[PDB]
Amino acid sequence: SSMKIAIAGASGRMGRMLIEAVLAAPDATLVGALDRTGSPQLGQDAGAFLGKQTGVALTDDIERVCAEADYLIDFTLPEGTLVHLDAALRHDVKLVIGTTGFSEPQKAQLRAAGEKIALVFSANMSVGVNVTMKLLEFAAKQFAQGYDIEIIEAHHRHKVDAPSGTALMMGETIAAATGRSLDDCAVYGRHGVTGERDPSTIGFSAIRGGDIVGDHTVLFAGIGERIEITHKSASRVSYAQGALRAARFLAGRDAGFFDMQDVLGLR
Amino acid sequence: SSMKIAIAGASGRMGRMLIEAVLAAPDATLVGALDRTGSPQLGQDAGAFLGKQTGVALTDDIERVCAEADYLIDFTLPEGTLVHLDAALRHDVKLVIGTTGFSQKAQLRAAGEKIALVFSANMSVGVNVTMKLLEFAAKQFAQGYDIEIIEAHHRHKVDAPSGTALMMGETIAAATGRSLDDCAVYGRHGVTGERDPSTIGFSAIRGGDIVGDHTVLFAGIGERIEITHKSASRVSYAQGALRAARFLAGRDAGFFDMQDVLGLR
Amino acid sequence: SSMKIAIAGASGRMGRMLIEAVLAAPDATLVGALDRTGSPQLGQDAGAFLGKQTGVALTDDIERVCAEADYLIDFTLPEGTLVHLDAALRHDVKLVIGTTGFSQKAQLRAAGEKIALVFSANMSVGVNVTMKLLEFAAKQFAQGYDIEIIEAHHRHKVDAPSGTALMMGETIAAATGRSLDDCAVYGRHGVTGERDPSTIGFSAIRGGDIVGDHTVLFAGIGERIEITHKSASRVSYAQGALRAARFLAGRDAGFFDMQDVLGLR
Amino acid sequence: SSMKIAIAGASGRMGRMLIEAVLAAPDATLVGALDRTGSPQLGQDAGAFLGKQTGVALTDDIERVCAEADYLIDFTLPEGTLVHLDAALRHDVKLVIGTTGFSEPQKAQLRAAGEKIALVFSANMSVGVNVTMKLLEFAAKQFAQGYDIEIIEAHHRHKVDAPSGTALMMGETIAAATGRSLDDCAVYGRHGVTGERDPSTIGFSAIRGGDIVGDHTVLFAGIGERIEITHKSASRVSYAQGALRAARFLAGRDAGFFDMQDVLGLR
Ligand SMILES: [Cl-]
Ligand SMILES: [Cl-]
Ligand SMILES: [Cl-]
Ligand SMILES: [Cl-]
Ligand code: NA
Ligand code: NA
Ligand code: NA
Ligand code: NA
Ligand code: NA
Ligand code: NA
Repeated sequence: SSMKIAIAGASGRMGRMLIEAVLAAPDATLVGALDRTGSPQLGQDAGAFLGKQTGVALTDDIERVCAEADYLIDFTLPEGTLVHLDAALRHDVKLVIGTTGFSEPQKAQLRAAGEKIALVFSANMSVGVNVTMKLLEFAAKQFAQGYDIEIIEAHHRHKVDAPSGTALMMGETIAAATGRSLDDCAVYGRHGVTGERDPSTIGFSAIRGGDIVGDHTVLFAGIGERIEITHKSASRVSYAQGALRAARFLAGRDAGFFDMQDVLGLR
Repeated sequence: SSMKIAIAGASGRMGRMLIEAVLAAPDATLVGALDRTGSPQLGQDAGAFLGKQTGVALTDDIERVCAEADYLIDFTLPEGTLVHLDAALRHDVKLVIGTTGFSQKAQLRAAGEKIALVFSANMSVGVNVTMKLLEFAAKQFAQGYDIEIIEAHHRHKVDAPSGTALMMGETIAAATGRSLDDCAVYGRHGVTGERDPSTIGFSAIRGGDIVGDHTVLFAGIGERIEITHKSASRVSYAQGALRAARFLAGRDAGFFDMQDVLGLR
Repeated sequence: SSMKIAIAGASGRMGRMLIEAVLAAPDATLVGALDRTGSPQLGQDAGAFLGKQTGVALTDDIERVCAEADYLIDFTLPEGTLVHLDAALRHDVKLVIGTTGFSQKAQLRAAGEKIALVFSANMSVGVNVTMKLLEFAAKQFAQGYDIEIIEAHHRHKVDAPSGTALMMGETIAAATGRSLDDCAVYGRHGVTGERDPSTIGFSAIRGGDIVGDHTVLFAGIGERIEITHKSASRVSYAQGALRAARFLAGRDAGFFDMQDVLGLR
Repeated sequence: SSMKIAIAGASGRMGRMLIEAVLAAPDATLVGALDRTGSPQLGQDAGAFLGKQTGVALTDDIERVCAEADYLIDFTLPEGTLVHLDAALRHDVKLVIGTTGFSEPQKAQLRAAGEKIALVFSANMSVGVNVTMKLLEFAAKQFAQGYDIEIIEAHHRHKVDAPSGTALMMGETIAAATGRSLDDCAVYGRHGVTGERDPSTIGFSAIRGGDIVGDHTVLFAGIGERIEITHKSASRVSYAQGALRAARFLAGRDAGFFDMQDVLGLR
């Protein structure tokens, strides 16, 4: 019953989180750990960073790892993942792709791959965030009248874009729940004489500082009451957890392109 | 076409909020303002406290009010409310009852044979909707999330945790066919050890004049999801009462609660 | 020995809260309840709305009230308040003024030559104390902490950020000899780039009937420290007014604010 | 002007955070990295976990590291730290000790050491927490009447003790600010008919779940208003930051036993 899993970018912060997750999962075993060709770390035990001698040495031999693994979990770089994709296809590996920054042709390449292998690709592998979108969708219909909708988001001192993509996705989900679009009703920050708030407005506030990983709150502010739905990310560790649920979903599947909506039965 | 609404206990704190909500609702008109025989406000314009003139004078005349109104919204006392019910029964009034609570509940379910009424102890849109949000969230986070319910109330609240927090617990427990009696931990203290993943832990904060905050925390590996309801005051029940009246506009007779009102059951 | 206190605008929302606070304070006694000539409540017991009998009947008689009271607490309108001030000047009343605001401030600083009075737009213990907490925190977190001020108010609030949030910013800026005009960023949106460590960023949330929440976040590497003030209603100003009266008990004449009252400057 | 710093337990999670902090600090250089004798990791570059070849190899030679370093930062184990202490004394090293679980004789050993070397020892190296205690002290005097004081604390699913030591320290600080003691006024959790709240009570609530590192809130609940002072720890990274401020304080000191109150000028 036990998933034979390889992890890509095994020396990276994400790869290390994925390794600790695989080791801890009772229904998975770590059988491969890849790092780039020429990495100083090649030859080290995958678990050396933690307490453990896993007996799995970091290697750059993509072919052997794909031969020996049934699953590869990959949160690295688009061109790196595409190299892994070709091996995954020839070796019939089930693939969980948490990498980001693909072009449209590359994304379509991943879908095409889904005709031959089973894979999950998602921009957000978090159980929490994906469920929160569905919660927001129900809340936006139930609170469609009498509630002013505000989206408040906090991230670290280096985030260059306001509001975050997650906040924007949340806004779109909320707008669509009543057949609207965001750019009709979105207000981004407020300064000066902003006047009476229009009841249809979706107001965004973007807080920035420290090393905050990402907090997102949707506030439904009514007359005499408030309802808040908040997601707090403490670290990329939550992506490792969703990646394993993705692997468990893929265990039942022969071929197909899937996202986290499929994995979580949300769609 | 606008709902012709009367308000009971009209010079009281809750009555005033109801009057405010009826005037502000663009589909409701105030036609009656009922108060006790012993009220010092009889004869005054229902809106005077707002500096408005409504054409509606506070009266103790239960009969005239019920004859003249299509709806009566009543958040008063059981005795006065049951007197109001008999008059509603005779005049075919759609009744919205925010009173709490009495044995007595039987008589007003029995009234639903002849008139349309809504009764609920919690007439807030927010709390009722939140209950259904928890049901979905409990199923979706059934694995990997430690569930904690945190509730805050005023310095005079005698019971912990709140009945609302308990309802949240039961809803959550039930969403996976469970009972709260199997998994509840209330106000932990001392050496409690490794938290069991199935536990629902309750925390009860007491102080000041906090009207009532309720948070359900789903605490997972690397992340947390929180669903919070904050009550600022009884004004939210006045908003819910108006939705109750709107629902009742379509109904001939029957006993209903906020679930029916909001289309949730 | 208990403070002999009169309340202005006694049948209004704020007047009622003041009456409540005076009765509840174990060192204060209600001796006067003043209202407008045009009030429909004259003659009624000041406590009737509470189901209490105080021995104090609502009157428009400014002269008698000031003659009979040692203190007058007044949160009404400038015109009525300035009429109240002249009577306080003639009867040596200790005046607590929550009214806002008028040009007019000059006359009531000038009144401090002859009587003892407190004037403040923000009569809350919590907000004034929080201001001094921020001063200490800004100095201690002067290096390594990004400072963000987050404020929430109701759907009708026209200005952003709130004046309170601005005062918090200025206090923080000043704690390191700085100006807010040098470092403030209000409502960021779009590509804003690397946050400058000196920036004080303001966020303004608007919706519902939120009375006013203000949070100062100190966001550091691995940790955050938050200092938050939440106003539920004007009842907190009634509490502050009573502390103002207590402070005034010791004073012969003089113009004072909440800083003096709470011993903060 | 640049502090020559060695880090103990260089393969541990804390040691790794301390290494990244030293590397990033503009006024410090990493000159030594210690790990236990027999560690598999001996010989590796201290920065291999990050992107960087620091040229500092992990070693178990305590003598050489203390000879070459001016500062040693040590968040390891009490018996390990005591071995380091003796080297620190013979080599005149400035010591920052973040280790915990010492006995009273051992603590007194650290103080005695302070006659010969300059050192910082503290149970909490966080700037945030230490400043928060002082904030709480001022707030407790200002809010001494009319405010119900509640302490709410959240930690991970494995914390066995409720409330946390930090919460208890917060309670004691608050009680002392009006000449009281905690065990006279503390109420720990609430269940059942608890009755009218006594205005002097300090009520504690302990929330448990997930991997929450530690949130602490003091609530001053008044009539018509609330004042909250909250400290959120995201990770042990904040201890690394306070350890460096400790090193900077120690740069000016020849000998002496110091804690974070000294380091931050709070006392
Ligand atoms: Cl707006
Ligand atoms: Cl009535
Ligand atoms: Cl008046
Ligand atoms: Cl208690
Ligand atoms: Na495993
Ligand atoms: Na209306
Ligand atoms: Na359940
Ligand atoms: Na009194
Ligand atoms: Na400053
Ligand atoms: Na450095």
